[PDB]
Amino acid sequence: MYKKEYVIDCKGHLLGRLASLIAKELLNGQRIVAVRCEDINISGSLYRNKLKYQEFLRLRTNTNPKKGPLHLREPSKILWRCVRGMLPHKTYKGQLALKKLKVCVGMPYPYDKKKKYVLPSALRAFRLKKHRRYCRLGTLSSRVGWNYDTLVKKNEVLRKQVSKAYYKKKVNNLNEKKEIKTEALNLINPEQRQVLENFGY
Amino acid sequence: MKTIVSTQKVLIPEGVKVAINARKVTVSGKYGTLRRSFRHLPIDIRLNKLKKYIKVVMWFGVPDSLACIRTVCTHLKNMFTGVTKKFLYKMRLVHAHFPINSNIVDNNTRIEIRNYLGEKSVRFVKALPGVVIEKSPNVKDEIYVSGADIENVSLTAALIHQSVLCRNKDIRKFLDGIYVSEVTTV
Amino acid sequence: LQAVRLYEKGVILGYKRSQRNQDPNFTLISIKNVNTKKHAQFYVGKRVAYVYRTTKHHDGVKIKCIWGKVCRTHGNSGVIRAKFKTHIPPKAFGDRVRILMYPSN
Amino acid sequence: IDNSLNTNIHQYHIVGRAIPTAKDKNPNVYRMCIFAKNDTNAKSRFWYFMKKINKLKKSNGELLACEQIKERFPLRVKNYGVLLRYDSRTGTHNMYKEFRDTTKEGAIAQLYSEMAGRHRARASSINIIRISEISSSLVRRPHIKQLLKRRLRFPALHLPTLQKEYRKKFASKRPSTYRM
Amino acid sequence: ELTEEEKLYISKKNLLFKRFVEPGRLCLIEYGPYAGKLCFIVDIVTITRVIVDGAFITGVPRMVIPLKRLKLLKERIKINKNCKSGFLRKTVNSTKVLEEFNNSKLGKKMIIKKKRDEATDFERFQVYFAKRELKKKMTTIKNKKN
RNA sequence: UUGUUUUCACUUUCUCCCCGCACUAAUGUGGGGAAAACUGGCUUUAUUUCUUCAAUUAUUUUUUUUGCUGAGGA
RNA sequence: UUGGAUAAGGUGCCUAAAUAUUCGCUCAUGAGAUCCCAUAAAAGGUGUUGGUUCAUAUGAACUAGCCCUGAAAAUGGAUGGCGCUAAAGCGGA
Ligand SMILES: [Mg+2]
Ligand SMILES: [Mg+2]
Ligand SMILES: [Mg+2]
Ligand SMILES: [Mg+2]
Ligand SMILES: [Mg+2]
Ligand SMILES: [Mg+2]
Ligand SMILES: [Mg+2]
Ligand SMILES: [Mg+2]
Repeated sequence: MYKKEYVIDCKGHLLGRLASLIAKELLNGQRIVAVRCEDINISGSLYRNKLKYQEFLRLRTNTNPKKGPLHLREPSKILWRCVRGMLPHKTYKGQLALKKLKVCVGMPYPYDKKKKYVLPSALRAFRLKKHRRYCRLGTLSSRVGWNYDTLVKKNEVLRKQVSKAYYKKKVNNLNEKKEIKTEALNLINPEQRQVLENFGY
Repeated sequence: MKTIVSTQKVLIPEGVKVAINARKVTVSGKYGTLRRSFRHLPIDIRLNKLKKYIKVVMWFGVPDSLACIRTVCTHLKNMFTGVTKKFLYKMRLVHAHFPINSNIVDNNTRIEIRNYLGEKSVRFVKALPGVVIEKSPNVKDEIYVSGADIENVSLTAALIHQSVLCRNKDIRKFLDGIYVSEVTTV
Repeated sequence: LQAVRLYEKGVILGYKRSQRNQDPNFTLISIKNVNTKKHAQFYVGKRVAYVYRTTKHHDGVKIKCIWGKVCRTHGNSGVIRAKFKTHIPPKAFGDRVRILMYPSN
Repeated sequence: IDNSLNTNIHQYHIVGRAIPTAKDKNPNVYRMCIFAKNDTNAKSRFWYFMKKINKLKKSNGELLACEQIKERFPLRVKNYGVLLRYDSRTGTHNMYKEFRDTTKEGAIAQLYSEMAGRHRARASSINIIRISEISSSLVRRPHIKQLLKRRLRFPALHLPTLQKEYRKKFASKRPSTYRM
Repeated sequence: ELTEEEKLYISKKNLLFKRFVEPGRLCLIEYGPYAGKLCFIVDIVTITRVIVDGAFITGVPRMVIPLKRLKLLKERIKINKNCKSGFLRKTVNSTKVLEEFNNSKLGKKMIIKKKRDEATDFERFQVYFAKRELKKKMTTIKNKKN
């Protein structure tokens, strides 16, 4: 929490545990950018979560539904609203904190070339026994009328190809640098070579 | 309670090629290739190529989990049977007053049904991938559905039987329909 | 290159409180690399500086400080309670402070 | 040495009798062995059982010894068989159970946890009869037979348990549960 | 007997689960007061409890430990039925296993980190000076290559 | 109702033999039978910085780093 | 008024303090979440976990923990909210 901005990819995290760890970072003061929100997991069967969303959809202001609960079915807005329900968003400071979060589906330009981190205390692999049931947020949002699941995958394929080429070039550069390093050790005063040898550099 | 180890052994026949990597299985043989995955249940299976006998082993387990070992073993045995001897399902179409008119099109898929209880309409089913439909060479009212995969052929045979279910009459008296009569191999 | 650091970084959290009560005599501070109670006790006597900016000049300059001290830990995770000469304004709860190292041992 | 792994159960040896009177001046002497948290609780249970089984109330008795029996081979592994009696919501029952441990009270601690977990039985409704050591050829339960084969081996399949300091909340590569 | 064919064949089946629990496993300790030390399994009590003993070489006594506080390592010593501390010390001394762990990928990094943590001010500056010297040779060989 | 007194079980080994001849989850295994005292246990020394000398209680003596306060004026 | 240390209750976020440790149980196509306190029964289950008897290692009977059926109302709604299943649920340490 001592950085200008952190970037988190949410592929493989459970919704509640991730949303709880983001809210305290926001309250303490930290910008957060969350990407790949369509790959978030929840800890029930897909049908059991579709029923819960159907319960959410049928509560509305009787006299005028323009007001009242607004049902947002993109995956990124779902996490946005789940975090909003863990902040004191009706004061001033708690509204300031809510504005320091940005959410995306996919991985647009500025962040496709930045470093992404993960939160191990929210990863499904470490938190859910292997004989339990779970669903994916993209499938659920499609089942309630989102309509953009396919295009995101189509774009992710291209992004991954470009990243693969970049990684190839990076590995070549690293090997070329390792050779230059190993040559230059022979051309230094011996005592500097011992002091580098002793401390494992 | 928990049990430390439990194992079962399944032999490989003579004319079969096998491969297992991450609980993903492929088998090959005279009549084609079959693919199947098992990445939803905790097992580490061991394949001995020089000998036969894939082996399935499970560490600490409970009665509800231990019941899935024999299931996997039987699925493996069935797909071994599939590639050396295709599965066969025989079906008899039985009528009382109106004879049933069958018709196979499209390279031995897509059976067509006419005159079921004399109704002037046409009913279709279309076989699952890998399954071929044909009528018997010996007897009048037999259809053969067959080939290489027990699940696909048995479910095609089931799709045919439920094609001609009888509506709101007494079904202990109106017995017309198409029924599975024998299960064997080719 | 220039302007050496010679201090450890920190963020000022709220006051010492419960649910629904305030007690603004002490303030809670978080230290950058400290996340156990045993390690937080290492800093238990150091001097704290909170430096901020204004818009007018006050004595020829546009910067002023409020001095404080590290008094104790706050329980199991490396947070501390600090006592300042004047109470910290609540419009500062995400800002920076300098955990100095002057009173050396 | 590690106070996060200790249980608070010890064993005691208590001896008692009644105050001698003009009608009775060589009264019987009684002994018991009790598992408790401290010696005061053990004396409490001793007088409870004296009153219930014999006609001895504390206020006209007298205590003679409290000794706290210790364990002779605290690092060898034994097999233990326990006899119980506990009250359910709709009756009173009695059972036999078996444990594996290195100390008798190390097994009594397990027994209390198992009886809370499996049956929701509180410590106040449980009476313990006859802890004893049993040989390995007279074991009756299937989950003890598992552990006494010729050559015991198995892989370790737990998730890691790290120190609080290296439990960094915001990581740079997603870890693995395999660990071979 | 078994021919060479079967023989190497036994030595070619890389099993999924290596590193079993048994008398002689190494088990760097990960949680608790004795965290960051080495030890040995000498007996197993239940599924979850294990008796552990690092001989008088390491600073751990013979004691009981929950199994979830351990990390099994590659090295195992073939020790006997119900060994005690005295014979275990002799066996670990004669087999020379501790210092062949120190040559692995993880022992080297543990030792190097400990070395770095004990450095003084002058030693830190010496490391900085050596790196600054090395950078010049880097950047002159580079400019020669292109 | 207690103190003696007898009977038979209790140890595993990377050793040997027979049967299944590779059958195991295992760089081994299932059934049957032997050997030894390496390992484990017990005696007599003469020893404690190779190593250990613990834990709880009773009774005593110190120690590192630091927060807050300075009433009175004989 | 200034310091210190608690009670009753709490320690995933709202919200100051444990995503603490160490044992068991539970999967719910209407789970559950503790004085007062804000409802549920008789009768059933070849769900799963322990236990007690009678019968050459298979049958039968019985018993009690969590879960399920019995279980229908009027504006849109309430374990306080989010949510939570390697619990942030229930019984202990
Ligand atoms: Mg307010
Ligand atoms: Mg209020
Ligand atoms: Mg001899
Ligand atoms: Mg006060
Ligand atoms: Mg609670
Ligand atoms: Mg908090
Ligand atoms: Mg029955
Ligand atoms: Mg709570």
